[PDB]
Formats: sequence, structure tokens, C-alpha cells
Amino acid sequence: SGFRKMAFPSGKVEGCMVQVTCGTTTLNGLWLDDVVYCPRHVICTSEDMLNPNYEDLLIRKSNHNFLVQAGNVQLRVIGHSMQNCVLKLKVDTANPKTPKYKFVRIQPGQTFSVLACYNGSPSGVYQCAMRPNFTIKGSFLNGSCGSVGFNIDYDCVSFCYMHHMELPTGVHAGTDLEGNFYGPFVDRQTAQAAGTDTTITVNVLAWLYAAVINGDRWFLNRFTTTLNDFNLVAMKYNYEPLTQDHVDILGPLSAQTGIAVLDMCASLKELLQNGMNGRTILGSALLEDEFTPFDVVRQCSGVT
Amino acid sequence: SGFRKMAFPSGKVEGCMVQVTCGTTTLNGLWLDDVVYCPRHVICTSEDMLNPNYEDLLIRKSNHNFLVQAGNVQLRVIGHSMQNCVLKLKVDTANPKTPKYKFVRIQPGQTFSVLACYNGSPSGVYQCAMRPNFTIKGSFLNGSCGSVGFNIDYDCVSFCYMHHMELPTGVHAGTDLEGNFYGPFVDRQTAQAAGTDTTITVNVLAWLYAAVINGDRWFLNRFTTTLNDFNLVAMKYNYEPLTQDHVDILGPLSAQTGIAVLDMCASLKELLQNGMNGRTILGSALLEDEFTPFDVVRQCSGVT
Ligand SMILES: *CC(=O)N1CCN(Cc2ccc(Cl)s2)CC1
Ligand SMILES: *CC(=O)N1CCN(Cc2ccc(Cl)s2)CC1
Repeated sequence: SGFRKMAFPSGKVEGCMVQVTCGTTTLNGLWLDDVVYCPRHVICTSEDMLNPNYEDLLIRKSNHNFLVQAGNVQLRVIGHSMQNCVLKLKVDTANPKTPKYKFVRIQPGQTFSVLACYNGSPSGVYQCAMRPNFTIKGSFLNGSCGSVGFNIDYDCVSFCYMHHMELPTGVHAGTDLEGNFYGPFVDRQTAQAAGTDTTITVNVLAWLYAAVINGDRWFLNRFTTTLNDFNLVAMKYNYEPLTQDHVDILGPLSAQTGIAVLDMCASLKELLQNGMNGRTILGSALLEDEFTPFDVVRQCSGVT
Repeated sequence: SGFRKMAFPSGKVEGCMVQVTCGTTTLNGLWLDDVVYCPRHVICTSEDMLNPNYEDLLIRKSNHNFLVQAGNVQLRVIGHSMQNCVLKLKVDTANPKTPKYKFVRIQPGQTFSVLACYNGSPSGVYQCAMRPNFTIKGSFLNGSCGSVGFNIDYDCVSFCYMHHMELPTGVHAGTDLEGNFYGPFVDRQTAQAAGTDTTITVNVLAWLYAAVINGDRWFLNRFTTTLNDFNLVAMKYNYEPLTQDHVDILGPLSAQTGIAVLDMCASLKELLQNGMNGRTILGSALLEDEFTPFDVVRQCSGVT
């Protein structure tokens, strides 16, 4: 019993982290096979980030300008290219610690673990979600860019995120491992505001299922609702509209607990309208939305 | 910017996790040098856990009864001994992945990372604190026992916890790596109730410092207090008494932010007396107490 915000074990990703510098101090790269992936803003100066022309800046860079260090060992850069907002640095040595991996572009509401690194060295690991506004709520200081987000399915690491960007509101933006930003964000120091941070309704319901499984049940009530009725309340409270797809995804948690998805919707509706009244659910005083239904099943069943 | 509940990178500990069985299904062990450490209740049957006599039960066990598996490779057990509530299984092979390590017994209020494992396989990593009642609030299902808690100082893993025990209230109990339980708990299926889960005041103040550093400042007020006045309010709300030692430990965060510890105490006092009024601090609706002052400095400074 007990339910915790849990990250994937980071070992497989720790084995992939390197340091990159290209004239203007350091950030992180991801070393898979004989390619090191890093944010293209590694090539920027303190004059460049306002209105950078990356193709023009890159022309001034040669393989020998990209200093790539794995622990205390230097890697030889034998090629470099820009793909969208990432650089791919070809090295002469395959990373011997390369795990089975995939690059996946996640949807908003999907969770992943971040391995926060500085200068190619891991500092810690935490769980995130891709927000509906395509930001993430991370912990990233100068030097953390190139830190990656991932899921693991048994032995295969799915990399979904690379850190690039802090908005003036202290939320985070980055790319998939093809270098495409999540949402409308750009690697330029400009006026970029996040949209509404809507709550991931399907994740809140998953977490209410987790609470019931782990003994927190005070918020179950005598009510039910419909998708359309629930969605009127979701709208008012900046919750994502609940779809039949979301209901279908919650089916296993419904089956295990014997609480119909629409009955749990009616619980969530009362919590939205009435608040917690100073009570907690799985040690939280607000409705947690960074556990997916898959996350709840995984943690509740002891998957490795 | 941003402040997250962050665990240590788990790679160094993943390298140490094995599976142990001794007649009655499986739990985890920790493989350091040529010794595998595991809970002594691995030797129990379904008749034993009510009133186990571990010395008597152990007499029936030989080296060949302890099945120790690192991935798909079996380890040869050449000796076994009981130290308090752990077994030490001597194997003929030093773990080649043994990191620099220490065994430390932590004080209540100290935080650590847990690598949750099942059958010697890591499932995930989360941050805990040793509670003032010497429980921890974990995520542990059957098979998770032998999972360990740790801190890392650069390259040295300090192991502080091994999981043994779930109380009927769904909180967790275990031992240091010398096999001594934290608090009054025993590895017996009996009436064991946790005492008052008091809030770790010094950690709450640390986290309020973290909030200020990361832009969350609405709870700063025009007031100050004294240790004795604050402690009257701590008492009423089941907070640990604040000591001059705690004030001294918060000195660096005080210095960096320019907010006197006793002024932050006055903020915490108003939050206790008035509540959040529906507001949040670093994405929490309650006062977070599982970040130490060391944790806040580490995360706010990007230590690796
Ligand atoms: C996330 C991170 O490390 N940073 C630091 C770099 N910064 C942009 C710049 C790149 C070259 C420079 Cl000189 S400044 C983004 C945030
Ligand atoms: C934490 C954990 O894995 N468990 C399962 C084992 N249980 C005690 C027992 C040991 C031998 C048995 Cl048979 S049952 C404690 C919780």
C-alpha cells in the first residue's frame, strides 16, 4: 500500500548523459549509439538568444568546436548536423551503455521521468507531465538544458523530451528527440506566454482510483453524472473535457475497484464544487493530475 | 527555476539489487562486495509472521536454501548470518558494480530516495523522509521488502533504510543496513500503531525558502516571532519544536534570500493559523515537510 509520485529508475539514462560545450559554456547531451543529441542553442553567445539565426551561427562551427565529454573521457566528433532545434553530433565511438531505445512524441497529459543533469552529471530524477498548454513544470537551472525525459517499457527507454526553455513565468519548454518543440515554443529569448494550464481530468480520475485502492475513500458519494453534465463542471474549473476514450482507458481501474467511471466523475464533481474542506487524498490537499491511468495500474500492481 | 520533489539518480543502487528466496517466495537483497543484505523475514512461512523465533527458524536454513539471483545469473551462497533484523548472505563473487558506500542511521526529519524493487527488478524511485514517529510514507506492495533507501554524496552511496514492514494504517517501517528498526517497530505481525505524525518544522521552513527563491512569495508578511512564541503555535498544530540548531541550519537560506529565519517563522505561524485560503506554494495546497535545508540548497544550486 501507499501511493507515491514515482519516477523510472534512471540508471539506463545516466549511462547516456554527456557534457557538450561549443564556445559559450556547457549543457547536456544524450549519447545513443554514435550520436550525441543536444539543444542547438549550445552554439549561441549572449548576443544570439534574442534573435538567433541558427543556420548562420552553425556555419562558424566545425566538428572540433563541439567538446563532448563522457565522465573524464573526451569523445571525437566526426560529424554534426541540425535537425529542427537539436544538434546531432556524430562521434567515432558507439556508447557502450546504449540501452534499447525509441524516440516518441508524447501527447499532452502523458507523464514521464526527467533526469536533471548539469555538465553531463545527473543531479536527480522526478516525474513530470506534458501539460495541456505543452509546458512542463520542471526543476531546471542554467546548465540543465539537454536533460531528457523518458518512459521505460521493461528494457526499452522511450525518450520523449529534451529541455531547452524557461518561460518568464518559471515553467518549462522543450523538444522531442527529433528537435520539434512541444507546443508553439521557440528557442529564442522573446515574449512567449503559456496558455491556460488546464487540469488533466483523466489523470485526476486515475489518481482517485489510486486513493480508493490505498484506503482514502471519504470523497466517494451517493451520486452519478453523465459525460455532458460532468463536462459542464469541467469547463467551469478549467478541466480537460472527459471523452468516451478517457472512460474506456479508465475501464481496468473501474473493474478492479467496482466503482463506475461516471460515479467517480460525480465524486470529482463534488470535490470541484465543494473543495477538500481541509482534508487530504493520498497526502495531497489538491487534485493530483500527473498520474496517468497506466501509471496508477503500474504502481498499484508492482510492474518492473 | 521550478522546485520538484526529486530523488537521487538510482543507477548506482540498481547495480546492487538482487532477488532472494528461502522457501517462501521472494524479496529483494542488496549486493555490496561479496555480501547480500536482506530482511530476515525471508525465512518465514505463512505460520511464522504472527510470533516468529528467527534464531530457531534460521537453524533449518543452509547456504543452499538461499537462492540469490542477479538478473539471470545465480550467486553461490558460501555463508549466512543474522545481524539484528537483516540476513547477510556471503557470496563467492564481489558485485562488480559495487559503488563507494557507507551504512548510515538517519535521524527523524532526514530525507532519502527509495528504489522500489520487486523480485530484484527496479520499478521506480521516489523521495521519502524518516517521520518523527520513525515511520516512512512509501509505496510498497508484497515483494518490495529489501528495497533500500539511500542518499548520494557525489560518488558515495549512504544506505540508510531497508524496507521490512507495513502497519495496518498503510505506513511503512524498516531498518538501517545493520538490521536495527527505526523506532519501536518489530518484524512480527502484531498490534503496532504509529505515534503522532508530527510535521518536520525545519523542513517546512526550508521549503518556504525554496518557494521564495522560485517566485512564490504571497505568504511573506510584516511580522516576526520568537522561538518560544513560534513553539506555542508549533505545539498546537503537532509541529516539531524549533531549536536554535534548526535556526543555525537554515542560516545559508536566510543569507541567500535576506529573510531572517524568525520572520519566515512568523510567515509559517500565519499559514498555520489562517490556512492557504485556497492558494498554493510550489504547486502544493499543504505545507511540504520532506525537503531538508540541505535538499533545498542542493536543488536550488544544481549540485551533481
Ligand atoms: C537550460 C539551460 O541550461 N539554459 C542555459 C542556456 N540558455 C540559452 C543559452 C545558450 C547559449 C548561451 Cl551563451 S545562453 C537557456 C537556458
Ligand atoms: C514488503 C514485503 O515484500 N512483504 C512480503 C513479506 N511479508 C512478510 C513475509 C515473509 C515471509 C512470508 Cl511467507 S510473508 C512482509 C511484507
